[PDB]
Amino acid sequence: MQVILLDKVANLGSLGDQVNVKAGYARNFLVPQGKAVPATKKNIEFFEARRAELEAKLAEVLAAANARAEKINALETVTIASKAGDEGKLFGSIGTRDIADAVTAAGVEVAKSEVRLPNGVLRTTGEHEVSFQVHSEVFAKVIVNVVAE
Amino acid sequence: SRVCQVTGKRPVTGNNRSHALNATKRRFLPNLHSHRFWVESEKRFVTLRVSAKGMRVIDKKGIDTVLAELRARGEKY
RNA sequence: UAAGGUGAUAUGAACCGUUAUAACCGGCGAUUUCCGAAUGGGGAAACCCAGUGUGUUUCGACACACUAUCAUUAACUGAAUCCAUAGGUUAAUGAGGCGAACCGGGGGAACUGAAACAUCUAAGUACCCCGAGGAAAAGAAAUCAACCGAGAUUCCCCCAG
RNA sequence: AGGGUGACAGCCCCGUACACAAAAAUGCACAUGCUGUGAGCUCGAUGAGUAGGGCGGGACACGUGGUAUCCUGUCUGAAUA
RNA sequence: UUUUGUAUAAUGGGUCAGCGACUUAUAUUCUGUAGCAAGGUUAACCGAAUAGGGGAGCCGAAGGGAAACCGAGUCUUAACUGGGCGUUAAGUUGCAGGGUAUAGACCCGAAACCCGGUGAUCUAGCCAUGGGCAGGUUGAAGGUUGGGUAACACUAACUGGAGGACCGAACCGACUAAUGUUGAAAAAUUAGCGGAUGACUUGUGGCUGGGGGUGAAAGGCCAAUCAAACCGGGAGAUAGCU
RNA sequence: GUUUAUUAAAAACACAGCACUGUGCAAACACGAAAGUGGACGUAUACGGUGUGACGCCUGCCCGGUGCCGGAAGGUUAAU
RNA sequence: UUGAGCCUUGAUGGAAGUGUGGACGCCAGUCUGCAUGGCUUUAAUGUUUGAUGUUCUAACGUUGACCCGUAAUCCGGGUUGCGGACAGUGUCUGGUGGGUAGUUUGACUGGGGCGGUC
RNA sequence: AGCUUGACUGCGAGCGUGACGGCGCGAGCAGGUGCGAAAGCAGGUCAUAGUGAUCCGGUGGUUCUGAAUGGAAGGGCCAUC
Ligand SMILES: [Mg+2]
Ligand SMILES: [Mg+2]
Ligand SMILES: [Mg+2]
Ligand SMILES: [Mg+2]
Ligand SMILES: [Mg+2]
Ligand SMILES: [Mg+2]
Ligand SMILES: [Mg+2]
Ligand SMILES: [Mg+2]
Ligand SMILES: [Mg+2]
Ligand SMILES: [Mg+2]
Ligand SMILES: [Mg+2]
Ligand SMILES: [Mg+2]
Ligand SMILES: [Mg+2]
Ligand SMILES: [Mg+2]
Ligand SMILES: [Mg+2]
Ligand SMILES: [Mg+2]
Ligand SMILES: [Mg+2]
Ligand SMILES: [Mg+2]
Ligand SMILES: [Mg+2]
Ligand SMILES: [Mg+2]
Ligand SMILES: [Mg+2]
Ligand SMILES: [Mg+2]
Ligand SMILES: [Mg+2]
Ligand SMILES: [Mg+2]
Ligand SMILES: [Mg+2]
Repeated sequence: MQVILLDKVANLGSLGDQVNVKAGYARNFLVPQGKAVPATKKNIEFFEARRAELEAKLAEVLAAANARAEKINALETVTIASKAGDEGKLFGSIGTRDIADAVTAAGVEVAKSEVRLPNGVLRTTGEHEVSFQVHSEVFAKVIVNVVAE
Repeated sequence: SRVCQVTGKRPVTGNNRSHALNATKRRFLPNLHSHRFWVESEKRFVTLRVSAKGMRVIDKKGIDTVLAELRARGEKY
């Protein structure tokens, strides 16, 4: 009585791992009450065709837009800027919709503040290349041109 | 009828044989148990009078298949 | 088929026949009370008592048919529990009991033999029990052989007391 | 051949050898029709709580023996040309 | 007939007639007999059917040794001066007979063991439902009233109607004797006898079944029988006995 | 009161009474391979087993043997 | 909780001063950690493997109560309560076991038994 | 009393005594041994009791056997329990 698992399950559980439990626990509780299944060999592939068509399939299906920054490897046209101030230095900040303004016509248009650098955002030269939230892994690269008027 | 619904197992006859080697007619008879099985395929407890082994069989072949027999054999369940 | 006939003890009576419906023989039909598996219920076999449908210039009542159980199927119904199962009625099919031996299986003695007796024997006999056929069962190698080969099963003669 | 006929019958009677016969119902053969039914080729697949094993019994001419082979009540349990 | 021995007062037989016990099958050996003879003979089956075919096989012509093996020899033992068993006599297949073996094995006969049935119409116990006990005695408790006590106690009449209570027919039993004992009767008759409102008695129907029932217990009773019923089967049990 | 129906009716059996011993109820015990059932529609003032056998006065010693009851050390000890 | 193995972080194989429990410590040491201050002898966990104990519930028991099939003291399904991996049963196994069963329980013998003998 | 292991191994003409199973006596042969200068004597004890068939099984030896073949198990043979 080996059986493979469905839900978690205390001292063995793991949503699909290969256990070997006492027959009773199974034909008396685990199965007929949905939680496991006889390891009927028919099954050890039926529930291994997933461990491959998933943990090696849908974990690769993620990789189709590398870095997401594809042909944007040469920065983007500077429509406007991101502001300035302090007669030479910097003074103004980025409203909850003001890092786009410059790169405001490139990719798809949005407007949200998934802030990444919890600092007072350094006030100097201008053009900088950090990262921003493009996804739970990758990054992106562009610059920032000010406006003289 | 001490008879295992899934394996056919009924009682058999034999001798006892002492040290003296004395034959005495006797019976071996199955370890039966009549257990309440869950089906899910039928949302119900079909409750067969099985012999362990009979049990071990269900535990392998599966109940829908064991109940598949019987149905196909005549038996009630 | 026919010139004789109506079985016997068993005559007699009243009759039927003789060239084709006397009788006799044979094929196929009809009729086939009651009891008996017996099956509408019951029951001390050959008896008692029903329900439902019918049916009568006298449509009271009394005659006629159908109503057992079980199994497979089907239709219609339908709980605890709302679906669903269970249950319920109805219908069509089938079974049921009897009977020689042979046959397959389930179970299985003892006297007796061993010059007592217990392993052993009698014996897988007698006997009970279930099932089937004209036969049954068995059967086309995970069989033998022996370094050559054979080629299912069944039965007979040998091998061999 | 056999039987009967007032005693022992080839030739008295019934028979016998032989040669023939059925409107009907059936048996078995074939030749056909009906309902089925599947045929042939290629490419596959090739019988697991099974084989084996411990325990207890039973079958094998074999009485557990040094005892292979088979069946299985109980507990277990493979390989896959 | 049995016996050391039977006229024996030991068995058996009333008498006649009919019946009534050493068989059959297959092996196996020996004798007789017949064929063929270092050979003899076929089985099943085939069949042109008592022929013929079939020589599968059996016995014999070669023994010794546990055997490997050797071989008119061989085994024994290192080997035997030797020793044991063998070489020197024909077989085989029918037929009849004499024995044996396996079968009921010359015929009849147990008490019994085992299997499967039939019996609680007799009887034991129990269940249901019904019936019966003439007549005559004794006179418990309780009650009433008197007398009694301080009041109870106590006490007398009467009332009452208990009891595996008394006597005694019916009914149920069965202690004694005689008769009977090829009976009137396979357990009685007669004269006496115990119980007789009770653990009583009886009708109808029911339940319990054989290593079982039931038993106020005798091993009693279970259909004229019971230390294990009756019928049928195993079964021609076995019988070193008569 | 019962008994050997058919050779024994008794001093035998039974008896009320006594004791011992089992049983907490799905009781013990009993029929029964089981199911079912009696015990009991009872429940320890009950139900079974055993012996004694109204009643009166009583019922002593013995636990080695046998039997039975209890014992969570050790010795010995089965399948496995 | 507990016997034993493996994996590990602490024992055998960013200095000096103002400060602490346990200890075979060669008999009189030094340590093993505790604060700070410009492959083999040792303790806890993760565990793997058996033993013991609590509890759980989900097999299994219910000769409690109820609902339905059902006008039903059977049965079955369902609900609920109590119990519970115990009890019970199958196989195997040691013990007890005249309750039952099959038998044995010699011969000689101045009858038999006893004695005696073989 | 001295030296010793003849309380040897294979055999055995020929006799006894038994229904039989068996038991007994035995010179002589071969090998090899002890004692004796030698002839020679020794196959237990003056003789006659001091015992237990067969089966099963154990132990040593021994290829005799050994189920396809080679081995092995088991069987035989001799020794002994
Ligand atoms: Mg009728
Ligand atoms: Mg009827
Ligand atoms: Mg006997
Ligand atoms: Mg005998
Ligand atoms: Mg057939
Ligand atoms: Mg295959
Ligand atoms: Mg005399
Ligand atoms: Mg004289
Ligand atoms: Mg005389
Ligand atoms: Mg009566
Ligand atoms: Mg009286
Ligand atoms: Mg009288
Ligand atoms: Mg009187
Ligand atoms: Mg007596
Ligand atoms: Mg009688
Ligand atoms: Mg009889
Ligand atoms: Mg017989
Ligand atoms: Mg006889
Ligand atoms: Mg009296
Ligand atoms: Mg009498
Ligand atoms: Mg008398
Ligand atoms: Mg009592
Ligand atoms: Mg007494
Ligand atoms: Mg006895
Ligand atoms: Mg004698």
